[PDB]
Amino acid sequence: KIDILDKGFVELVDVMGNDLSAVRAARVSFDMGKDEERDRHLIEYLMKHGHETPFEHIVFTFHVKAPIFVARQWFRHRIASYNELSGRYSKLSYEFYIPSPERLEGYKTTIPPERVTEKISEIVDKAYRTYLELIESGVPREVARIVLPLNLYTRFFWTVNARSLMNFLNLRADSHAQWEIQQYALAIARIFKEKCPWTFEAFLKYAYKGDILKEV
Amino acid sequence: KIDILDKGFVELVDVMGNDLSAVRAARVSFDMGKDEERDRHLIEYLMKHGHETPFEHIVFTFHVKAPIFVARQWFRHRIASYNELSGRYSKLSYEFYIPSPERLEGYKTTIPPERVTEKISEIVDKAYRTYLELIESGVPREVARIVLPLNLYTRFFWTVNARSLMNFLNLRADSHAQWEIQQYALAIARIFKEKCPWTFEAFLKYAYKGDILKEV
Amino acid sequence: KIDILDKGFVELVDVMGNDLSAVRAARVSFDMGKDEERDRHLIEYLMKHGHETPFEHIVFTFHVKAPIFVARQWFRHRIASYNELSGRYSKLSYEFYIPSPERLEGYKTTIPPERVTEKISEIVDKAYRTYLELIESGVPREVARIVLPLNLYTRFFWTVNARSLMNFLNLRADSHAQWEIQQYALAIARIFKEKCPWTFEAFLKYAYKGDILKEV
Amino acid sequence: KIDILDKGFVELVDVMGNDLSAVRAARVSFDMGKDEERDRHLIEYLMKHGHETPFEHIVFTFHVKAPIFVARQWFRHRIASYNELSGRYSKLSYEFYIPSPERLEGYKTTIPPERVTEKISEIVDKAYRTYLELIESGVPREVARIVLPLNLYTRFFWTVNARSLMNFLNLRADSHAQWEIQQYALAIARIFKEKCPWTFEAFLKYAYKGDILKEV
Ligand SMILES: Cc1cc2nc3c(=O)[nH]c(=O)nc-3n(C[C@H](O)[C@H](O)[C@H](O)COP(=O)(O)OP(=O)(O)OC[C@H]3O[C@@H](n4cnc5c(N)ncnc54)[C@H](O)[C@@H]3O)c2cc1C
Ligand SMILES: Cc1cc2nc3c(=O)[nH]c(=O)nc-3n(C[C@H](O)[C@H](O)[C@H](O)COP(=O)(O)OP(=O)(O)OC[C@H]3O[C@@H](n4cnc5c(N)ncnc54)[C@H](O)[C@@H]3O)c2cc1C
Ligand SMILES: Cc1cc2nc3c(=O)[nH]c(=O)nc-3n(C[C@H](O)[C@H](O)[C@H](O)COP(=O)(O)OP(=O)(O)OC[C@H]3O[C@@H](n4cnc5c(N)ncnc54)[C@H](O)[C@@H]3O)c2cc1C
Ligand SMILES: Cc1cc2nc3c(=O)[nH]c(=O)nc-3n(C[C@H](O)[C@H](O)[C@H](O)COP(=O)(O)OP(=O)(O)OC[C@H]3O[C@@H](n4cnc5c(N)ncnc54)[C@H](O)[C@@H]3O)c2cc1C
Ligand SMILES: Cc1cc2nc3c(=O)[nH]c(=O)nc-3n(C[C@H](O)[C@H](O)[C@H](O)CO)c2cc1C
Ligand SMILES: Cc1cc2nc3c(=O)[nH]c(=O)nc-3n(C[C@H](O)[C@H](O)[C@H](O)CO)c2cc1C
Ligand SMILES: Cc1cc2nc3c(=O)[nH]c(=O)nc-3n(C[C@H](O)[C@H](O)[C@H](O)CO)c2cc1C
Ligand SMILES: Cc1cc2nc3c(=O)[nH]c(=O)nc-3n(C[C@H](O)[C@H](O)[C@H](O)CO)c2cc1C
Ligand SMILES: O=c1ccn([C@H]2C[C@H](O)[C@@H](COS(=O)(=O)O)O2)c(=O)[nH]1
Ligand SMILES: O=c1ccn([C@H]2C[C@H](O)[C@@H](COS(=O)(=O)O)O2)c(=O)[nH]1
Ligand SMILES: O=c1ccn([C@H]2C[C@H](O)[C@@H](COS(=O)(=O)O)O2)c(=O)[nH]1
Ligand SMILES: O=c1ccn([C@H]2C[C@H](O)[C@@H](COS(=O)(=O)O)O2)c(=O)[nH]1
Repeated sequence: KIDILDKGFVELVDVMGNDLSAVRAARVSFDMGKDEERDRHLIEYLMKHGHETPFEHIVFTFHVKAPIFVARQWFRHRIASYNELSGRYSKLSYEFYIPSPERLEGYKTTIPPERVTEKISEIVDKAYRTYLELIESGVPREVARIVLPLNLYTRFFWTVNARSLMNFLNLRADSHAQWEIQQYALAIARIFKEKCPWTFEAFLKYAYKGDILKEV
Repeated sequence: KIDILDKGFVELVDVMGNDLSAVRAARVSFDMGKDEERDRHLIEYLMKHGHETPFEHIVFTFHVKAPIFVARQWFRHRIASYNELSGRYSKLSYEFYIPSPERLEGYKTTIPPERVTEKISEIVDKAYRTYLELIESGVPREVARIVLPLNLYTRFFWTVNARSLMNFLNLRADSHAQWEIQQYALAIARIFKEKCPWTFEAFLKYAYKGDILKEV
Repeated sequence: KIDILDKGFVELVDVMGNDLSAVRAARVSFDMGKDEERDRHLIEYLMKHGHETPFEHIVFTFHVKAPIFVARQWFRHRIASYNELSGRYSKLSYEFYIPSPERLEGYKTTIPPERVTEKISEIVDKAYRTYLELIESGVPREVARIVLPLNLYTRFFWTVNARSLMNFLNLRADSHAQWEIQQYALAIARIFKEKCPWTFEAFLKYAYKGDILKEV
Repeated sequence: KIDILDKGFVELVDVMGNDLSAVRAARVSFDMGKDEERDRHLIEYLMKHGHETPFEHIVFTFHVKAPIFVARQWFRHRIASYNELSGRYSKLSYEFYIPSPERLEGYKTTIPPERVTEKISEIVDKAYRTYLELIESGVPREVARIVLPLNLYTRFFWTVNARSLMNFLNLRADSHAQWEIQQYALAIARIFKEKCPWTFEAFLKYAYKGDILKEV
């Protein structure tokens, strides 16, 4: 479990396989016996020559807590499975992403960073109070919730194979992606590296297209 | 172009094929010649016996304007293509879905429907004014936008084949789906029926799983 | 490992999760604690009301040995991952599916079933001898192999989630599917039932569309 | 319609959109008005920076006649739609790919190229005669067909968007792909270039990974 932003997290729930799962699929192997030099070279060969289907046989399930504006970017990754909390069927919790003053580093703002912080807190507080007043007046939850801002936290389970995960890292562990999702992608990368060190290193060396994971 | 909700729309931008596209794919036909009785029966046979791959050769592109809370449900349909306006790269417009008083029919509310309406307007107005104040103070748009509520309108192009479209109609043209997306699904159905009448009628008769399209 | 046909097999290589994986994803649960009555009812509710995305969080990897004509049907299942032996990069083994005389039960043939059996053996033997003569004359393997018949055995790893697996069972564990792939689908079903008994029983009761698994 | 190999073909059956379809989707444009300089630069920007989702809004349907060994490679492309002739439900035609003597250029063979050619013809003739004898004895077609070699011609309709098509060209219009499928990929490229010249040129310049289309 890795903490992200002020109240977010990424947690690994389950994993199928490891580096050897890709090697075994690539060879269609009967062997369930590790030979680092040979297996590692095959992983590098596959990665450097674009043969990534074998990495689809490694699968992760994560539990993620993130603001809706981050989730909407994340859920654009179609080659994966999602299940998310419903604001139709339950009351949504009072939890919002409030950027730290540091979030505005490099931006000259005509009001102080601390005042930006508090103005965001103020509007989310008003919006949640309206949500609650609507709920408490008998407005159905599926309608009441529409006044809640995009920095509201949500949670989801994400099941994804290592190939689609690498695509996600190319796009999201990268400076062009929004900073907030970058932070999530760094945590995803860290877990991927822990479970699949040979694949991760080969990925970085041969296939990774982004500009942050080689710098951290 | 069909108007939906207070400010939304669905518009057909382009289409490839028609009922005969499915028949020709099913037969792997060299013929590019219509025989209603024969072609229509083949469509019904395919539909009633679950052989839906031939309908994937009919493709639509729609332009949709809908609130974000509707779009987030819609974008869960992974077997399709989407491109959506960015709140990272442009200023988002002042346009929100405000439910009509009629939206609360059947719900006894402890405040009048008209007061629910105005309370929703009030909070979206405050949130947008905060968004603008943040933008105008030099806060990057990608951060400023997080205070905007889920009833903010967005727009997207949606490219989808008739098989995935039929899945969308099963799930969204149905009473269990949120009323707001139901309204969009009715418009999608109407366009589908216009362009593919034989497939649509066969769908309704043999494969449609929902409970509204047989009643309208 | 389950033997299929004369020389085929299905073997489970790895699995992620079990019945509880779907329940936990459906609830977006922090709990990693089994409550049969409650969890089983949720599985049945999901299955009977068409909410099958939670079953995507259960994943299998199988190693399959089957004739090419069976593999070509199987590989039409796009929502899954495959890696297969290459006849471009290695010599293919002398192993063919020869139907038993029993395979023709119900068919009056103008030559005896045993003679059908031997005529199939004879032609595959001639084709393989030609393949070998071409290989041994320096014809590249990728070209030599084109003379080999469709009953040649191949092997592949198949990674598939429980939702796509259930689709596969609907279509292939069914009398309309070719008998030879039916036999494979029965083995897949047996493994699925072993690992996911609650999901399998709910599937049979509420969602399974075929006509053999309720009869065996 | 483009002839391929000795008896194969690729034919465009239908297309949705053109270069402007991608531009319009990328901008979520209301405009249905061409501005070459501006639209072409946007296409290049998208292509060079990996933003390829807009090209998914361009869709093709092809009719392809190819040998089974080519089709089995082609059908590995999961992000597309296929419908193919059935050897379960109809008699398969006597049509086989026979390599020309030129196919063996660069390979020293211990029998003459012309003799390789005739040995392939001989075995396919024997296999087809066996197929026919089995059919004519009352063996079901789905069983009789298993003796037919992989160079048997088949036909299919293929519906694919420009993004998946570009992936197909990266992998198949390339020297590592089997020569026979390369020839098909060259024809696909030619049609793609005809219908989408700006996208094709941008693809070649910025995203194409193979080593033949820049040389022809
Ligand atoms: C910096 C940045 C800015 C962005 N800006 C915008 C924006 O302004 N508007 C917007 O709408 N989106 C935007 N996106 C989202 C982007 O367009 C993709 O939806 C997202 O990056 C997921 O990428 P993907 O399609 O590769 O992932 P997945 O959907 O997981 O697809 C994985 C791979 O499968 C293939 N694939 C899956 N489905 C299909 C298909 N139907 N056809 C062809 N290939 C398929 C592709 O090879 C793809 O790479 C942005 C993303 C980034 C990183
Ligand atoms: C009434 C209702 C309530 C809902 N409540 C919730 C909720 O509380 N939480 C929540 O997160 N979502 C919820 N959803 C969304 C739902 O779980 C699906 O994401 C959505 O309905 C799209 O369905 P789909 O997967 O069939 O569509 P698509 O993603 O377009 O898939 C089309 C078909 O392709 C197949 N498919 C595609 N990808 C895969 C894959 N990876 N594995 C296996 N098969 C695949 C399936 O056969 C699927 O039917 C709800 C939907 C409805 C209609
Ligand atoms: C009895 C029988 C006879 C058959 N005869 C023929 C034949 O004569 N010719 C022939 O070519 N094939 C034939 N097939 C194969 C059949 O057309 C399908 O390719 C196969 O059954 C796989 O089904 P699927 O598409 O549901 O599986 P998958 O490809 O695994 O798809 C799973 C689900 O995802 C969705 N999905 C995936 N991709 C797409 C997409 N691109 N668009 C929309 N939805 C998508 C659908 O909801 C689908 O049900 C036959 C199959 C059977 C069982
Ligand atoms: C030279 C060469 C040699 C080959 N040798 C072999 C071999 O020996 N054995 C063998 O079995 N195959 C072999 N193949 C086939 C290869 O492994 C792929 O199946 C094929 O090239 C299609 O590529 P694709 O997966 O990118 O295409 P598609 O299946 O069309 O996928 C398009 C894109 O969508 C994404 N995608 C789709 N589905 C998934 C998923 N489930 N998970 C993650 N991402 C997904 C990926 O981004 C992918 O690039 C070979 C191919 C080539 C070109
Ligand atoms: C997806 C995939 C693609 C492959 N592509 C090639 C290839 O282009 N050339 C090759 O000689 N072997 C290929 N192989 C076989 C094998 O991995 C490789 O030849 C050697 O193992 C490298 O040591 C491939 C295997 C797989 C699973
Ligand atoms: C996807 C698909 C599935 C088919 N399934 C069957 C089948 O189960 N049985 C059959 O006799 N013909 C099948 N056919 C062939 C054909 O459509 C059908 O036999 C007749 O055309 C019905 O008039 C199929 C064709 C396609 C494209
Ligand atoms: C994919 C999915 C779909 C759901 N659909 C519904 C629904 O249509 N109605 C509902 O009341 N709850 C729905 N729920 C919530 C929940 O599973 C259900 O209300 C109760 O748990 C049943 O006991 C859904 C949950 C998921 C994960
Ligand atoms: C899929 C997609 C990705 C985009 N990515 C970026 C980006 O990384 N940076 C950016 O400034 N604009 C991006 N844009 C917006 C726009 O195309 C671009 O800023 C200008 O139009 C370039 O002239 C993107 C648009 C789309 C549809
Ligand atoms: O960095 C980005 C920018 C946009 N998008 C997608 C997500 C959503 O469907 C749409 C608008 O996203 S927004 O730009 O973050 O508002 O485009 C992303 O997925 N990532
Ligand atoms: O009717 C529904 C309910 C939920 N969902 C999906 C959309 C979103 O990813 C998540 C939460 O949606 S919400 O319930 O409308 O808040 O679940 C849907 O797609 N449709
Ligand atoms: O039962 C069937 C019949 C056909 N097919 C697909 C497989 C192949 O791509 C094509 C022809 O298959 S054959 O009918 O077994 O020759 O259609 C299947 O996938 N299953
Ligand atoms: O060039 C290649 C080599 C292999 N394959 C796939 C196709 C088939 O499912 C399997 C074996 O193909 S074969 O090598 O052409 O026999 O791997 C390809 O798709 N392309």
